Amino acid sequence: KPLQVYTADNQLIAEYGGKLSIPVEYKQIPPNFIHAFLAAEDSSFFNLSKEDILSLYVNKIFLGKNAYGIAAAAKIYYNKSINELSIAQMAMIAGLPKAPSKYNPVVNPERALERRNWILGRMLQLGYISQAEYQKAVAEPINLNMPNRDLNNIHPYAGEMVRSELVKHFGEQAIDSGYKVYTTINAKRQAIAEKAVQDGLEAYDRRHGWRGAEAHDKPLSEFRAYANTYPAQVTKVNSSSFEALMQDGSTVTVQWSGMSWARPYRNANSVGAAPSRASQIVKVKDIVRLRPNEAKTAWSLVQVPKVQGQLIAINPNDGSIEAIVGGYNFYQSKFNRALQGWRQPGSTIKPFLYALALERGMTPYSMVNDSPITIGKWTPKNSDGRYLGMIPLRRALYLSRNTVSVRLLQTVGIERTRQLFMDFGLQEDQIPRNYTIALGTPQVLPIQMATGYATFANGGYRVQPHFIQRIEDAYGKVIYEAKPEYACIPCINAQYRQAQRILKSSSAYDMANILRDVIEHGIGRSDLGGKTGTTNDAKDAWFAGFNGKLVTVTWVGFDQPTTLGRREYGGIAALPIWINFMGQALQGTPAAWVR
Amino acid sequence: KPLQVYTADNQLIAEYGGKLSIPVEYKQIPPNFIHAFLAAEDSSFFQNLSKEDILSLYVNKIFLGKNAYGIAAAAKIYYNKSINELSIAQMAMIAGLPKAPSKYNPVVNPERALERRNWILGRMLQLGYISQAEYQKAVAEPINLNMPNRDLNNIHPYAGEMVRSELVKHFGEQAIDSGYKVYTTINAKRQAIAEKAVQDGLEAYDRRHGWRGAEAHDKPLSEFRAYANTYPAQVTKVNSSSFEALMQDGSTVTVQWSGMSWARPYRNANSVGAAPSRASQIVKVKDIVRLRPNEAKTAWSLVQVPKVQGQLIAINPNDGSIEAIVGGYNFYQSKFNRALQGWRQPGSTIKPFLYALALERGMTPYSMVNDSPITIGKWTPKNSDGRYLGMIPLRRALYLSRNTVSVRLLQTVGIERTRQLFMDFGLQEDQIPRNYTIALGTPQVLPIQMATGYATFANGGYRVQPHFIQRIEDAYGKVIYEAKPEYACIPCIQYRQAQRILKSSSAYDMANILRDVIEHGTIGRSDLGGKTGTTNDAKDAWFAGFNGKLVTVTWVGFDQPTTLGRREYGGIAALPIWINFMGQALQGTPAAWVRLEK
Ligand SMILES: *C(=O)[C@H]([C@@H](C)O)[C@H]1CC(SCCNC=N)=C(C(=O)O)N1
Ligand SMILES: *C(=O)[C@H]([C@@H](C)O)[C@H]1CC(SCCNC=N)=C(C(=O)O)N1
Repeated sequence: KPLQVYTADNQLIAEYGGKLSIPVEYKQIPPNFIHAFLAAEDSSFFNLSKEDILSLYVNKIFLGKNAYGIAAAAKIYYNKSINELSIAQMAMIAGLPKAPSKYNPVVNPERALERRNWILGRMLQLGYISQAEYQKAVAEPINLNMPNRDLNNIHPYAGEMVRSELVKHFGEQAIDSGYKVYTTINAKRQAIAEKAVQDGLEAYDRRHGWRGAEAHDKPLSEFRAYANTYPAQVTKVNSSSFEALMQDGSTVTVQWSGMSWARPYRNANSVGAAPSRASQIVKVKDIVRLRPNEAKTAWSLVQVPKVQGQLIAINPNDGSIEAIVGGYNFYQSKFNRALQGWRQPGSTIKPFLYALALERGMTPYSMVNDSPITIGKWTPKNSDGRYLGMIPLRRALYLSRNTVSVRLLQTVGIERTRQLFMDFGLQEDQIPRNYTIALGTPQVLPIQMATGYATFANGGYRVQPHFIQRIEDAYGKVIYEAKPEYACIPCINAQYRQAQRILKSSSAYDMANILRDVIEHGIGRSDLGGKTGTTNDAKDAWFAGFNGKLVTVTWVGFDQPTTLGRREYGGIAALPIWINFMGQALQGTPAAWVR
Repeated sequence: KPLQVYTADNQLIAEYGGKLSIPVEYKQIPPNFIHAFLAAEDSSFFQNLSKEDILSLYVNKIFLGKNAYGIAAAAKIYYNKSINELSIAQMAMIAGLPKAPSKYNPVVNPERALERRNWILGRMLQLGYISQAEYQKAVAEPINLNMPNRDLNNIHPYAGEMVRSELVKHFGEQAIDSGYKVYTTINAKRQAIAEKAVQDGLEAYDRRHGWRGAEAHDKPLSEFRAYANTYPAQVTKVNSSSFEALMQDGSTVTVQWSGMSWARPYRNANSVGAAPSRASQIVKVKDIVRLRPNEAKTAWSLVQVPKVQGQLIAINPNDGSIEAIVGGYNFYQSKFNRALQGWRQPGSTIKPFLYALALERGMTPYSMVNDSPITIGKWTPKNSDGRYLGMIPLRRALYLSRNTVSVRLLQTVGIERTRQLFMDFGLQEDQIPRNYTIALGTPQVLPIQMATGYATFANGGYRVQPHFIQRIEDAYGKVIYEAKPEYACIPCIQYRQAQRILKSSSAYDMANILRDVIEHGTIGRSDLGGKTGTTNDAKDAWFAGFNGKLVTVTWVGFDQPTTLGRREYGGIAALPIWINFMGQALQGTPAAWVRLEK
């Protein structure tokens, strides 16, 4: 009866176990277990009387860690049936009822063993166990063999998105429901996004160079495989090749072509010279990451990036989350950068403020002033330190001119913009009450940016991102069906709630065409528009783009902001991920621009 | 549907409420409450449209802390309200709980609870769910907890608590949530008698030992509880012959000289000071005192909550049914149950067991025994009075509690046979040493075990098990447990035969020795047997006694082993409680004595 997660293509991707109860008939209980409970307590005034009353609770008793009853405890703690438990394990379970958190083997192992051994000592005294049984049982370690009750190995960020969001809003009882959650996640598009982010971050990583082995003279057993990287121990180093021991005991050779890319990393802005020998890259006893080819006939030295990234893709008509990638790989941590990654948008915020200039009567052709500006003490300068004078609004956006954005902010007013940013999705207490908000200094989430860019793809409507299509109970009854706010109700036909208009149709179409011009003046599609973003000191690289059927926002940055390096702008780091995802997601679909 | 506790006459004495859920129709929900849940988190991705639709699925299930599952259970548990009676602030408070019911709990962390609630109220304002007028009112509003008590145990507190604590001790908190109906062996008439006998008995000792001063001085009056017909008061004015005191209801009373003239100061366990002549000698302003009213009211008197403790345990000798149980002076003073958990030395109350084993080996109440000095290795046991009686009958040695005779009998019987019998009534091997001191009543015992022991004399040599549950009924009235005890005599009541641990003649001869000790060595009844006990330096006062239908054990002493005083003995401290109880418990019952069989 777990919480089951499906993709929009009816594939089960995840299963989340809640409170567990596995009832057993009383005659199925090994004698030593009942004895371990009979000996858990000093005295009973209900010794054969406790036996009759134990029979009424043996299946309901809270045994910590979502375990209700003896069988669920055997399963949760040891992955064993009640038959498989040892004297020591039976006494460990028998000691938990009194205080399952104070006596828990997971949180208090010391306190737990004190309790277990005493019960064993009291089992010995009662004649329940032999002296030999007691001697082994007391000497036995914790032996916890806790199975994973969170099956999430297909599209990890999609599965976790469901679990984590349910738990945040409805608490842990949300899992205990046994519901089937049918998401808006497209499994093909999700598989594409996962591969694209992985490739994008590795491309960035390799050009920034080899940072050395992740560990030296440490046990290989202590490392784990992920993102098609396999831990290995270097055993032999040759002039052009090295030998490594895999986690299965097999010895592999990595030839020159497999490691030659390994120029040493110096900093974000510097790599050393191409390596002239294998000895400059690896040491014997080093823990490296290898990747095989499809045939497994050749191996290469690979590297997990230190840089991070994310992708979020939504339908601009209804806000359906089609694909979501929260980091390089889910094994690293459960942290989802699309939903929780607060970062500065920089220039990706500019189309929002320029669309507000269009609301006021300006056209993409209207002349704007790119001349020096000073407000109070602050002198907003341009990233190139140049001033272009009278230029068209569209050129000013394309070139991301800070003085123009600052001047546009005064002409349109701060509150009017803050309100629009709030309309676009953005958080009220995250949007400052100053002029820096024309530069993309407020913190945003990639999902908010996707939501805001949808206003351009949909004709000026505010959509709300959503991941649930429908929910069923365990019996098959549909208990929830998504009723999103639609930008275009007749577009579903190719139904009920109409989304609110946040921009004039003409402002949205004008902005969409500027972004299309911005994309075409750098794949084989004429229905895409997009905007790059780079924060100060290249701490962030963004790409926010779309067609009329899909909005995609990509981001690249370090979790602890450090520069990505000069040369690492939006169009260089984030855009290739977007291009790779968009090109494959929109492959063999007609042109879909704005209505 | 709570855990229900019943007396043997099918009357409800306790209700223990566990996990609570009061489901509601979604239309019955105030919109402001739904809005509070919408303002609880910054971002919803299921402007909070879809969360409102999904909320309905979880609204009656969400764990809200303190056994509350769903909104209505939370409104009841925290505020003793229905959802439609909650203020905007209280709605914001509950909506703050789902994320971390223990990190935001108003009981556990009131500052984190307040911070979270105000954030939610702030968001309700920003989102336009509440007007600034509503917001300003709501943030200034305090926590205002009004938590009802869901553990109802105000009739026979030690009886109700026995069930709750014992079910939790063996089965954990799931035992309370079961909703089972526990039909106990407790006799309500007798339980009521037991409570008063212990209270009267302890107040009698306490008084003889003098006024030890107010329980507190310059401490908040709201931190004290009324119990055992004693009400905490704050002394506000001290006159020459009287004193004024502030009661918890907010009223002020006057206690005249009559109600405080008794207050002789406690000097030590053996000394009481000079009778007071003025109020200042007894009380000071800001003192926290205990007062007692009357049958109606009119007059209040200065009373004293005893430092000394006691207990009473009454069991049926045929099947071990627990009829009456008092764990201390008052359960509201101490939750601790001394009958079940109070390990103490029995002293002379263990002697009848040893003397019964000597009768088992062929001696009679008349066999001559030597009360004379003895040395067992490096140990010389002495008689408490430092007197030696020479050659005397066994029964005189038992009545007078001759340690030297006890030691000689232990040599005749053997330590092992003695230890085996001690164990036959719940005594742990670990709790009984393999030495000659066991004859002097040195092992630590529980009153419940001594009661079980004395039932061997009352029943004719059989081993019975103390039991407090007759049957268990599920929430839907089905009998899910029926007690199957071991009966000493089956025709006497209907299946299990109890194991004989003592020869019929030994049990019967001991019973008559105990009857003699009670009729000539100290109630209008002749079917009674019993033995007093007084440990060294009077650290314990005991009285174990019976008739053929009821075995009662009473104990008096300080929880921290301290002398009851030179002059205090079992016969003076524990025996009067036993008397008061037995006389009243056995009223209108025909004579009931022990049966002999060859
Ligand atoms: C927007 O992202 C910023 C803006 C906040 O200053 C500018 C900077 C760049 S990159 C050009 C760097 N200057 C070279 N001398 C962009 C961009 O779109 O990435 N816009
Ligand atoms: C039993 O409790 C003890 C025995 C084990 O020593 C004796 C002592 C007394 S009191 C007699 C006065 N002694 C001091 N001079 C009793 C008793 O039961 O009261 N039995």
